[PDB]
Amino acid sequence: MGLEVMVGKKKGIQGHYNSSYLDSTLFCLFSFSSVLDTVLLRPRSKTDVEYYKETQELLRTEIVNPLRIHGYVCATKIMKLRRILEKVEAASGFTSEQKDPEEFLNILFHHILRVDPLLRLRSAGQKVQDCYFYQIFMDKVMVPTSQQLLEWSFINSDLKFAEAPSCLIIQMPRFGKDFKMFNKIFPSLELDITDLLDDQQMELFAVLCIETSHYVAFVKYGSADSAWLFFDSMADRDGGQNGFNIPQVSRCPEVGEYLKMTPEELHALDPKNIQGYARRLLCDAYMCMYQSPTMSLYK
Amino acid sequence: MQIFVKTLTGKTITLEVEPSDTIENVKAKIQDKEGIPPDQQRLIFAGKQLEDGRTLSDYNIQKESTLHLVLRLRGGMQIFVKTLTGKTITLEVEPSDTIENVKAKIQDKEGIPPDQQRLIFAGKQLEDGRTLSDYNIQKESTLHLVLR
Repeated sequence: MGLEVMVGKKKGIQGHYNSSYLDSTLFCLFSFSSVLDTVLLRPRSKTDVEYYKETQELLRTEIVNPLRIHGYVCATKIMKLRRILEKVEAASGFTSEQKDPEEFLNILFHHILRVDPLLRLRSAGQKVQDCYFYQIFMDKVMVPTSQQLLEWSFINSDLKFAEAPSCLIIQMPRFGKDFKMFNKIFPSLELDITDLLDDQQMELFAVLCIETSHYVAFVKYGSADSAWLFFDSMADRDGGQNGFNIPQVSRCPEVGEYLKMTPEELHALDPKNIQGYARRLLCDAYMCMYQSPTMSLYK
Repeated sequence: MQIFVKTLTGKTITLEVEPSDTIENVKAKIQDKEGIPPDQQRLIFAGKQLEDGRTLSDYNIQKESTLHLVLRLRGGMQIFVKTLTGKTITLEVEPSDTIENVKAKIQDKEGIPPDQQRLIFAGKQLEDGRTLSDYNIQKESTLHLVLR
């Protein structure tokens, strides 16, 4: 096991038939982070629902372990997951259609595994609502940090964290395929949630991106500024009908360099002058994912 | 009673509704009002995504309440356009994209003008006014690009 097993052509989760929403979110969530590892480990309890075990076993044993030891997962295994998904929610295109990661997270975490809600929020002084991720919503600076968006979205609905989340997935402010509130967003490397708690820090570990119809992923695999990878479950294709896709994972240290710059410096930079894969991280963010700090060394 | 539904795009949409109506119901009104299909709609109140089977009552939504609307952002694939030398370029598209605007995406990515682009699929040359869906391209697929 090692970084270099993860990197290359024919690495990551092989996409197949509109699967990129699923491939990329699983890659974000499990390629390097362990924030949700327990979800793959909690024993079946009597309150668990029908496919609990088959699903857990599939994720751990045929998806995540191979991803982590071999650097690669065949589309057949994802397709097995998608069928289970479709059996839990029929006629919702889980085996063939473009979907939202939100849809995927909710069926998987809420219905099948029965993950305790990741976020507990109180529209302040009211009582708590449960969710798995947070939607930035607010009224239209040109390049905001995700720190600002979270603060602004919280103030806009008078919200607070009921308790400190371990895994905070934040959805960027977009309205369909055709509208982005912001042309570029600065994904804060660290989030300070102190002034948003009822009663401190979190570290960026992934960004799930999409320009209009294909999801890809950026992942932070170490504390170093340059320790970023990019994953496309459909980087290349072989064949025609019975053709198959070739996923790719690539080092993208430039991301680290652009995130040493300020929002206003990035704002002045034309997206066509942004190098490597960094353009997509800065312009196409869909979800930013934060965890209880494990990679960092406090100083 | 009246409620307000604010889009992320800045438009506020006002709706006549009753305290016990379902989230399904509200969505249908929004469709009729703005043409957004209900399966794309995500309604939020107080940071809480509102579930289809429950009522306004159930989320304590009342007189003059404002809701947030955001749209699902579906995705999954990328088509491939290959040259004969074996070089590949990828594009994000919908089934409903015209061949014209697929070429326009190629003009935007690489330099090439659409007048000089011959796009081929299943041995057939692709005509500008048709869509990808006309040619049964419904997921990641391979087109050939030949130059004129």
